[PDB]
Amino acid sequence: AAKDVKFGNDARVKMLRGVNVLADAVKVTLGPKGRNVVLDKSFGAPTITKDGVSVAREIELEDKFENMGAQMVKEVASKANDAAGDGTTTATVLAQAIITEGLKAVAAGMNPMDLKRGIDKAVTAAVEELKALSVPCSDSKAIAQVGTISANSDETVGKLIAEAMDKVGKEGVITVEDGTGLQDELDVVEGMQFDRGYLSPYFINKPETGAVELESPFILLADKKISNIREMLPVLEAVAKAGKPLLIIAEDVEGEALATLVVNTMRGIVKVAAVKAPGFGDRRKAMLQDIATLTGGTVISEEIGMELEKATLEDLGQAKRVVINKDTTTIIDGVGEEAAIQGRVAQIRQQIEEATSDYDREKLQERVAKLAGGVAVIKVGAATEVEMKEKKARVEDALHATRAAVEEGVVAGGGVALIRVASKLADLRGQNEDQNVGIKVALRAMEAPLRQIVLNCGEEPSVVANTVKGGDGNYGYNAATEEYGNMIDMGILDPTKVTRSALQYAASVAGLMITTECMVTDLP
Amino acid sequence: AAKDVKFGNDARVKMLRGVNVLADAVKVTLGPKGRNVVLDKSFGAPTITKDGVSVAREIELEDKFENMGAQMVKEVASKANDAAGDGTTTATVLAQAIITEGLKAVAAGMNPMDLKRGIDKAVTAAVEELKALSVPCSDSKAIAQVGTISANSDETVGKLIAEAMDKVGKEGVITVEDGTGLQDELDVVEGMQFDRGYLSPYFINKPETGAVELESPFILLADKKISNIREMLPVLEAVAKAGKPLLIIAEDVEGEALATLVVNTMRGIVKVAAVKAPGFGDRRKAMLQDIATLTGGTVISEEIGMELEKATLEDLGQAKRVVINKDTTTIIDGVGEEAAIQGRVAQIRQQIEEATSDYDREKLQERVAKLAGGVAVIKVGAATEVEMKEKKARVEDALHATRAAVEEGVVAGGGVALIRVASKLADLRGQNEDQNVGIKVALRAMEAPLRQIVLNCGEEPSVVANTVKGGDGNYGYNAATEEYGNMIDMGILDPTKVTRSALQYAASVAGLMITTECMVTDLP
Amino acid sequence: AAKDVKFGNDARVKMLRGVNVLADAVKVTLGPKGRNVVLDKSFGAPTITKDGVSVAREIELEDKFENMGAQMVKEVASKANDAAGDGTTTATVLAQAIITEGLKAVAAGMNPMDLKRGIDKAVTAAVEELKALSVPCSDSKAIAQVGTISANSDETVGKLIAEAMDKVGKEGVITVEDGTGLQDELDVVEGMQFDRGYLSPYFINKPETGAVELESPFILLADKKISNIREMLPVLEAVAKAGKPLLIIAEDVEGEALATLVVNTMRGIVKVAAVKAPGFGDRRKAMLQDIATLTGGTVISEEIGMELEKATLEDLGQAKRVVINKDTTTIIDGVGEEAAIQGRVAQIRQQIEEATSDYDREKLQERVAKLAGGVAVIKVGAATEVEMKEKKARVEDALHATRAAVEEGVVAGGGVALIRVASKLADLRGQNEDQNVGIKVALRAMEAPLRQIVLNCGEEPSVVANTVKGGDGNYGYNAATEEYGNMIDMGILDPTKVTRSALQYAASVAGLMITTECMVTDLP
Amino acid sequence: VAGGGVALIRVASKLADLRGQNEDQNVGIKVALRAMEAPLRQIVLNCGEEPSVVANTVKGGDGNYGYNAATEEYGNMIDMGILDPTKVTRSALQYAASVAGLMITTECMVTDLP
Ligand SMILES: NCc1ccc(S(=O)(=O)Nc2ccc(-c3nc4cc(NS(=O)(=O)c5ccc(Cl)s5)ccc4o3)cc2)cc1
Ligand SMILES: NCc1ccc(S(=O)(=O)Nc2ccc(-c3nc4cc(NS(=O)(=O)c5ccc(Cl)s5)ccc4o3)cc2)cc1
Repeated sequence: AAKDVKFGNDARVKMLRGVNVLADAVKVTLGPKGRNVVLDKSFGAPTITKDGVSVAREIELEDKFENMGAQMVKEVASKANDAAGDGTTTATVLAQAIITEGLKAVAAGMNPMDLKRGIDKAVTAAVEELKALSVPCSDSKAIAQVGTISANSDETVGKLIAEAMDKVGKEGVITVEDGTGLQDELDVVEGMQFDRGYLSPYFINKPETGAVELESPFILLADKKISNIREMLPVLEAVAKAGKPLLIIAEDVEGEALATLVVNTMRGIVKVAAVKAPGFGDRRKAMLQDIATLTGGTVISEEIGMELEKATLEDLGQAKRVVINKDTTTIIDGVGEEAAIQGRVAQIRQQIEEATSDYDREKLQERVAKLAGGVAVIKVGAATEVEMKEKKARVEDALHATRAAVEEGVVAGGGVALIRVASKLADLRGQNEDQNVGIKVALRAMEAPLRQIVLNCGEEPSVVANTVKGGDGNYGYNAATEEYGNMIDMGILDPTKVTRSALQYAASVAGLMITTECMVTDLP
Repeated sequence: AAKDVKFGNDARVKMLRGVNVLADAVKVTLGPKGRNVVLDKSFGAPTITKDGVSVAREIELEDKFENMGAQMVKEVASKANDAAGDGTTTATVLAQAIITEGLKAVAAGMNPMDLKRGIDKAVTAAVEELKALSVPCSDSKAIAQVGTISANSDETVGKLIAEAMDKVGKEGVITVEDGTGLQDELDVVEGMQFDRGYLSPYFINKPETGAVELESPFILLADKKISNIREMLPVLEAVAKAGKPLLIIAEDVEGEALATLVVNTMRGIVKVAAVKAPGFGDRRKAMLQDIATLTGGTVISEEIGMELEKATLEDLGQAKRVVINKDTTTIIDGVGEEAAIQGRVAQIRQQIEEATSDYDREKLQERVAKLAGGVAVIKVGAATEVEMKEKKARVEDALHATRAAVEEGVVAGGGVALIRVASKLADLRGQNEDQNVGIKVALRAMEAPLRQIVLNCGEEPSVVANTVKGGDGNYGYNAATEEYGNMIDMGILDPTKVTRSALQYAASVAGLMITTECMVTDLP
Repeated sequence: AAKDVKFGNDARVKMLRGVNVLADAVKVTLGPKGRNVVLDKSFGAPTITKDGVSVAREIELEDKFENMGAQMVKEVASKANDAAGDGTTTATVLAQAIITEGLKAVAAGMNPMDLKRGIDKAVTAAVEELKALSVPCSDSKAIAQVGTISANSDETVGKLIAEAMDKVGKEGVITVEDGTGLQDELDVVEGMQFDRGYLSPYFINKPETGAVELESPFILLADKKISNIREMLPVLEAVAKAGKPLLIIAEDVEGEALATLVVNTMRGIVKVAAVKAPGFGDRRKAMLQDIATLTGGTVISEEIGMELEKATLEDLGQAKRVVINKDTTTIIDGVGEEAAIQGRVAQIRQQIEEATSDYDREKLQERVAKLAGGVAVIKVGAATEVEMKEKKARVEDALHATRAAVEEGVVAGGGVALIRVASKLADLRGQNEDQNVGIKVALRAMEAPLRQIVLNCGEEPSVVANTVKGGDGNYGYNAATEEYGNMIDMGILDPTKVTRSALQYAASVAGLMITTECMVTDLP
Repeated sequence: VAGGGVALIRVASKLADLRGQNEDQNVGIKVALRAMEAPLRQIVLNCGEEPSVVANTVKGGDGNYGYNAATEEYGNMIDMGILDPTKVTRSALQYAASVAGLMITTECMVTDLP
């Protein structure tokens, strides 16, 4: 296929056009008073959304160079959201600002590598300042407070989140499932969660939020790397006859008779999901055996001669539900026997006591934690159905916010933290002049979120930015109530993880954007 | 007429294109290894020149806005040559470089006024450094050395210049005229010079150097403003029947009936020039009476009732030769009586000794100096006419260079003083960031002369610039012979006045042209 | 007017196209087998010629920049013909070849100044080789042989030339004029010649060779510069009533009221030409007084108070005929008295014998030689008028060739001396690589004349060039009869002056043309 | 051998006196020598500095003295740890020469029309 190649200024201006289109699409949905974006679905009536990621998903330009310029920003900005729970729009706005300023500097003719180094230095210093400004949130009162604030000031959601955290532990696994009535329920069911996302994104279930759920699935434990379909056929027929979902944790499902075929051909015949075996080597085998004990299944290992051709439905495991997202995978509640699971935990604890190096100690401690800890499940309930679904949505939003807060603390939101750290990092200087200009670019681009929020509200960005910068500490501006004060007290806060991740990822996007020299793409 | 108006960056880019065209045309002649420029002439064979002044004069562009830029740069750059005798090309190159960098910065979104202030501050500091670095040239031996250096190591020219300066004084009047044989001549004759240029540029005589010469002219002195042609017609007829040239020294010539008629109607029938009387008020009358005494004429004044129509040839003054240029008029050798001039000088000295204020003493003393100083005229001799004219041109160039040197000392030539003062000001700072950007712009375009000179030589400008900046003092790179060392020792030197004037005028052009926002012109 | 400016390779290619057009037009007439060139004339039938001078004169191109290239080549090439009497086509061919190769080398990325220096060094070495290779022509027999060779082996022309040079001296003045019958005549008459050409090219008389002739003219001698037409009006009326031509010898004629009027207004009513007086200073006055003594006129001088308006026909001088060309004016036969001329010559010889310096002795001796040498005039006789004019043209061409030969000897013709000196310099080296490339460019274009001559004959230029280079000394190739041998014996020879002048002028054109960077011209 | 293109610049500097039979061979030698400076010039340009000054400074040195593009410092490249096997440089030089020789002496080019 013939390629189209561009160098120098043309490549950078095409990239800038793409990033500008994407940012102008997503920046208008930022802030408590964001505008609306009319997303179009060819089926019927259009979709009105104030959500940033929903808008960013559809954006795909015509021109190939601009399309790539938008795609890189969208990709490396989605990491902030899927690693912190929010910040896609903030990361995109920061990336747009840094990219446009750096590209103008490069067009002015200054060493791009020095600019990238200066931007990285400024971002590192800003991250340190954000760590300095964080307000710790570990007590149950603070946990409940953040839970309420995230879920539109609903005390019941905060109470439920606090109860779940004190039951399963601050580092434990919490999942919110459906409910049966007005009352909400909480229970610690036995389960585990390992960080292996879906193989193919087309495995996505009905939820469009990058999630897959399988009610009463089948767990197949193939420790070896599976590539052929013929020895799958007995298990496929058994699972089809049973009708329950089928989840295959395995060493790796390759681009062979599996994966590719399972995506399209099994798209709507038997519901399935694909995840890799957690760990590697002996760790992978141990994970396989623990999952077999948990889900009541048997490990089909070729090392002792057992062959996936003969895999009875009894060898298959099953649980109440399994949730597979982009990176993690949780088993809610398997059908394993509590006595057998307890015995396995006991023997692994013995292995802990007779461990040799600290590495073995910590890995086996993780084993016993995942085994014995279990999974706490919140059963959100309400009066009507729609009330139920809306409250459930509020619940997982609050859960993600609370997890981020208890991880890295909480800082004033609404873009005030970035403006504060940018104001305090005024004396930062680099070796050469280009590094200094890069520091200036990063510092000025840290003001984009607050300015865009104020502009979305319809006020004058400059006056509000000056007033907020003139203050100190957590003093900022409430875009909702158009008043000034300590953003923490008045209920406008943000987890430190979200802001730090957004800033760092935007810096990475800008660094990769500025130092580019050539783009190769297929011609129209 | 309907106008065409442009705002913002459109005017900036048109301006930049015009200045780029003019500077690209001019700067290729810079340095001892300057290239050739072919200028079209409709009379036949083209003219091949290495003179930047002619190339700048011939430049005129089609597009009106680019023509604005070129004309403004040309007009303000020619002032450096007029004031110092050299430095048009250097001023043009400096202006182009500062202007390009400033326009790029302005397009990058910086306050133009702060940029202009920073450029002005940097230029002022560089001027102070240049004044600190200059080597004085006061003794006769240094004067002769500078004359020889400016005259391509011709010891005879330096000896002649030194003798003339010793005879007439360092601030006296020295004129170069045609000799009558092989041996050179030097003598002092009665005359005076006042800083009043020609009224109309269309008065230019045979020489292309911007000067006029009248051989044995008649001098008319009228303290009254003259605007209609009726009152001096008998004087014009008398001077026409005489056949000798006529010079107008009036209070002012208004373009109602004189300037138009004298310029257009008179285009070969006679040879007439008009200049304004020096000074104003009673000082103007004193100057006119002194001129009349020196030239043997009489003052036509309305106060005494003397009327122009009755002025005869007796009232007209006579001189051997008069030279008028852009901003200076000199009388070489009048026909006045020695006794009358001496008596008037004694009377003015008596007025000096009975003066009562410093201002009166200063003006009367400079009047006496002008009257009694005389004019030292140099006659150039050679074997044949062609070498005669070449030596005359060399002598006048060396005289201008020596006058500048004795006025303000000498520095290292070849655009090395500018790079020295640029190196010495690496730590300059301004009020804010924009002033710092302006200072950096200023101390990055002062290397343009040396880089252009090296580029004309075919070498690598960056290597030579780094090597020169590595050294200290007058150490530089001799472009003529491709070697390093002390310029003052090799005989490469420029007067401090020419470098300072070029830098200041280029800074003025850049300041006026960066802060330009709107441009108005006639339609194409 | 709005100008059009081109930089870099654009000017180079436009200039190359113009030079290529002119050289392709001219070079096809080179050699004894030159082709024909048809020049259109609006009066009727076209003109078919084999003369390169006419073709070069008629060439003018549409595009302005190509016109620059052609005009500069034509200008600097015609100087060779003016100085030596022949060699315009050879200079044009050499210039075209050197310029083509040099522009190719420059486009290959080489320092143009180094290329120019190498070309100049190679040309200097070749000039030394040519001076070493020349065969002297001093004795009368050699003079006659060269005259016959230049006059198509006409022994009568050679005998006449030898007799003329014997009678008047090798450095005397010889003129060819019309005879009165069949037998040729030769006599010595009083006259003088000074190197002052016509002031305006529009003074050209009937002949197309660039000269003017006045039959029994009147000579006006005015040491004063003339710029207006009033004061010699009575002289003009007197000369118009007389009806004989009038010749102007003044210090300088300015284009204010004479040159414009004398050229445009005078276009057939009278016949007048104007030339500058020889010398400058007191030497100019001596020249004028000698001319007045020789022609019987009187000097109109302002120093003695003599004024032009009172100059009668008695003051005017008279001669039999005067010839003026581009850079020489000669008086053939004045009407001055023999006794007065002899007395003045004796007085000047007395001044010589009482002279005190070498310069004075030299100038006075050349004055005496000019005054007392006389002019030897040759009258051409033939059976009919047409053969008469053809023989006169042959005689003047042979006279020019013989003068060049006796000035600087003779070498082998047919462009073989150039190939000899090119072969002898195969081991020339420069300072750096670019200078060596310059040498190679120079010593590859000196074969262009011989290759073009052979190509015009229809043979193979490479074979003949190799065969000639294989020989040594004066051995060469005869294009007329297609044979080899010592061409000095075979009757093909050229004066060393014409070859040296063509080489040097072509080198000058190439040097000015390689180092050209910017070009300015009016819009189309 | 010293890496970072310093070995090629060093051998090109050493081979200044190389000469051929005719003039075209000499020009080919000059072309090859000038081309062996491309790696260092391109590396310096990628770093953002001025290629000419660094190239002149490295060529003026001797032995393994070169330019460390990572730390923007001069000295012995072997000691700082900027190394390159002789095979990697020799094979690249020879193969580039082969491509240039095959592509210079080409005269005709036949391909299917668009
Ligand atoms: N060492 C290479 C080199 C080359 C040339 C020169 S030069 O002095 O000849 N010319 C020159 C040209 C442009 C600049 C420049 N500074 C910029 C800054 C920003 N950041 S920004 O947040 O909008 C912003 C910052 C401050 C504001 Cl006010 S707005 C964006 C674009 C900029 O362009 C600077 C200098 C100097 C140095
Ligand atoms: N025997 C055939 C023949 C034909 C014509 C003539 S000719 O003397 O009439 N004209 C003529 C024209 C071009 C060249 C020439 N030398 C070159 C060299 C380089 N190498 S390069 O590393 O860039 C480089 C080397 C030095 C630099 Cl400085 S840059 C690249 C292009 C070059 O073009 C030479 C001569 C002479 C000989």
